[PDB]
Formats: sequence, C-alpha cells, structure tokens
Amino acid sequence: GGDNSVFDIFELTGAARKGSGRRLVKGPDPSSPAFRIEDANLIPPVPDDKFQDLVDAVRTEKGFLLLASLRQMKKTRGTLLALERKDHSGQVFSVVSNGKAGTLDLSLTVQGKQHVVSVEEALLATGQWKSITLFVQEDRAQLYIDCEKMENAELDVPIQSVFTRDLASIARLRIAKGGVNDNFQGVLQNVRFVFGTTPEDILRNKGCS
Repeated sequence: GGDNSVFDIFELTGAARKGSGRRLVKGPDPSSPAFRIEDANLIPPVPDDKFQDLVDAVRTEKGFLLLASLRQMKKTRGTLLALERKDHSGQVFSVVSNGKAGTLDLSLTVQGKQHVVSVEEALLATGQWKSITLFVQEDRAQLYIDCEKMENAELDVPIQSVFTRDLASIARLRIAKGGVNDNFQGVLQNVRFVFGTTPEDILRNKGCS
C-alpha cells in the first residue's frame, strides 16, 4: 500500500489501553490482543483526525478492504462498526453481522435516506472464530469468509457517496456499537481497513489457495 494504507481500528481507539467496555483475550493472531466486548458504548471512538485519514483513503480508492476476525454469539445481530452522527442522532454507515438473518448487512444513509443490502449466505454468528475479508468498491460488496466461500451484493449507491469531505466533522467511527440493541456480542480481533491491495493479495498471504 501507500502512505496511511492500513488502519487498525482497535489500535486507533486506544481500547487496549483503556480497560472499561471489554476484556483482552486470546485470538487467532497470537501477536495482537483480541477484544471480548462487554459494553461497546465505553470503547472509545476513533479520533477525529485519524478518521479523516480513513475517509480520504476511501474517497481516493472509491472503496476499501475491511478485514475482521470474529467469534460471535449465535443468533445475535451484531454491529462490527458504524459511523454515528456526533449528534443529530443516527448513523450514516454500518456493517452488521446479522446472526438472525444469516447475512452481513451493509447500510448507508445518503441525503437522509437509508439504503441497506444483505450479503446473503454469510452466516458469521456461529460458535466459532471466523475470518472475513469484505471488499467494497463503487456500489459492489464482495465478502470472503475464511478461505473458500465468496458471497456478493450490490449497494443502491456508491460507497464514496457516504465518505464525503469532513464526514469527520459530522460523524465518528465506533467499533462494535450500532443502532439500537445491535452492539456486537462476542470477541473481535484485527478489524482493519486496508488500501491499495486486492482480496487475492490478502488471501494468498493468509495461506489460502
């Protein structure tokens, strides 16, 4: 990638330092902390200036790669991340692992209208550690789950539609915290936006064939 091409959300929030809202536990990556969510309201937001870097990256690429490892409580609907209005309450974007529907839901709010699509057949809420690679480009969403499963969906509007200039002045990025009653239940690890790479590159380097 180029400069500012990897954004580790938990690192950005300083959640490993803090103590409230989560427990540090082990995950698939032995070199980094995993986060069992306790009260996602208390996990700090990504700082404004870091979020604006992330926004500029998404705008430039017209897309992103979002990687996440998760161990999600079965039959729960859990927000992986969301862009919450600083206040005129509501969200402008979320990624939700929907264990009720067996989907990964992508929601975007543009000009005060909500546009939501389900990636179907994306049953992430099992007993177990799962690793995802979500590639969003223009109005397309492509989800790889572990190594050998791919599911796709199209958005009503392009992703850069949401990621406008000083989105940072209107919203902040929260991890594991969503709308109403949709906070993540379970463990998360290595929730990272990555730019200037392809899914193929990610998968090859994670040992998939």
